[PDB]
Amino acid sequence: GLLLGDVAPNFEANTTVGRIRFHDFLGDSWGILFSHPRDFTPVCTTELGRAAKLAPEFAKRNVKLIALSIDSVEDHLAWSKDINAYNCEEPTEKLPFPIIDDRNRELAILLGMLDPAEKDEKGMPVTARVVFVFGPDKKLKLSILYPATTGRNFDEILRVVISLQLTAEKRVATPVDWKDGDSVMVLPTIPEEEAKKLFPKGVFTKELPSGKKYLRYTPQP
Amino acid sequence: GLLLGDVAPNFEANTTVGRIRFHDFLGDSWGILFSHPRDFTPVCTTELGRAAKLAPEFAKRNVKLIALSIDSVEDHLAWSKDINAYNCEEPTEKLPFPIIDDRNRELAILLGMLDPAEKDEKGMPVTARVVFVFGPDKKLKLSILYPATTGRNFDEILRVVISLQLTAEKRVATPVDWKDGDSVMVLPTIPEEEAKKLFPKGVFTKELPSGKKYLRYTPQP
Repeated sequence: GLLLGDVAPNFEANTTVGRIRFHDFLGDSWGILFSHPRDFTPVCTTELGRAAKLAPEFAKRNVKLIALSIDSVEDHLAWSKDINAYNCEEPTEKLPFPIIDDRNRELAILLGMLDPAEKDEKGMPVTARVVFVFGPDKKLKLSILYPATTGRNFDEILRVVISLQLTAEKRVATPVDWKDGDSVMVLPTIPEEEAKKLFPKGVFTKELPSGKKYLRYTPQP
Repeated sequence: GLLLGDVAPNFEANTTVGRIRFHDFLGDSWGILFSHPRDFTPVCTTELGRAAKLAPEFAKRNVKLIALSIDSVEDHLAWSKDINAYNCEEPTEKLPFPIIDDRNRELAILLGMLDPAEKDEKGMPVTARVVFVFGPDKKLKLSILYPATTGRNFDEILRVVISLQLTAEKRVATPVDWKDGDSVMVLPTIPEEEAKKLFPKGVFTKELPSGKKYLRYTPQP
């Protein structure tokens, strides 16, 4: 597995563009490493095709995507023609992000990207649907662990990406169901002095039974 | 850390409903064990308040929620009075769901819930925004890990529960960004003659440059 303070290992692995070092791939950009169970599968095809459409948005926001499965690069390159066909693009071998060959399930044990009750006909447990979000400083900023049966929300991946990019920029936080542009919460350890000088668009605090002044809203900084 | 197919640690803890045991709480019901940084916090107020409004839409689906902070049951109930006030109801120290006490931090280094950045006034790490979807078999079905800066989408936590429950009933899988009601995907293992009897509503296939027949859609069974 991997915890929120851990560092993405500079692992070496083979992809659809060749072998790479992890950190060297990222360098000074945010990284999204997501894994999918098998290639030539129906939900995975939707998932990786949804990604390929979102790669422009993830790009201009300084994020690099990269895929991973147990299937070979021989397949990855061929499946991309189907993935491209799904998106009604010209069925090339080229995707806007890479896919890692994890033939031997090395970094899938390293990172805990395994599945229960899912394996190949060869009798080997496959990947699951994980998404690791790393920051420019190579640390784990977020992670989700989804089942093989349950597909992922990529509109949710983009949402928390803007947050992580916003909450690190400003001394704010994003509440539940927060949509891009909605009001953010004021970090509760900030006094009304430094606060009003940070958010000139105003800080708005509700009053609650215990008379604490922590519930403070403010428009997007 | 924690992985999929791991039986939920049958712990005992003191809560806002008493000291109870984990499997004894759940019993035979799907369970969502979510955490939160700290009580009296602007984001976690939006969170737990949302979780209390959504509580019936979980129990309708046989899902009992339970929360967890590093705070005292005294601080919970005084905050639970501020929680219900957040959503404009009777400011009682009562919620739809138990909140777990974990000051001694036993369940936080065990479950991999510790947030790297955020800590309490004494220098000790506080919980992160973790969610543990456990099946009725006590085993882990889905997990998400979020920082204290970025707040969870509970509409999505509801999204995955519905799918986890359909996907354990019918032999399908939900694609990317799937909403309740929408068409699902047919499992790759299921051959052509079985896919007709299993799904009498039409099974529609996407023709792909590979030439295989995996990308098959079907109405929600």
